[PDB]
Amino acid sequence: ALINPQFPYAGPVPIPGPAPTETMPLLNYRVEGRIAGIQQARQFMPFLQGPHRAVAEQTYHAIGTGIQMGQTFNQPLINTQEG
Amino acid sequence: DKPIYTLQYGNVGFVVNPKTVNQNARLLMGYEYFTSRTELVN
Repeated sequence: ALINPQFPYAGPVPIPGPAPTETMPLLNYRVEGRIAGIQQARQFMPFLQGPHRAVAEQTYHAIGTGIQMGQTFNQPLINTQEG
Repeated sequence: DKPIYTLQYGNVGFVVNPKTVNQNARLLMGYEYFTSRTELVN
């Protein structure tokens, strides 16, 4: 702010002001609020809580069976070298 | 350099003594002057 003498800035907005209204009042709000609809315990989703496999491992079962059977052919006898 | 300053009204006057005066004659005066005022505030 600058004040300049001799033209000085009025020393106030004075008493000639026009009170325009008495509408100043905010009427307090008084209220009762009830949000009470029956609630049912459940919601349907496509899927909740699953941690789906991105790849599975290979998996398997097992079997064996049979017996011990055989047809054989042997090497001929040979002269013994030494000993 | 030395402005005409009377304290008294009319102590000093500007004079013209005319030789010939026609109908509707008049003097049109023009002045340059300094003059205050009642107060100065800081």
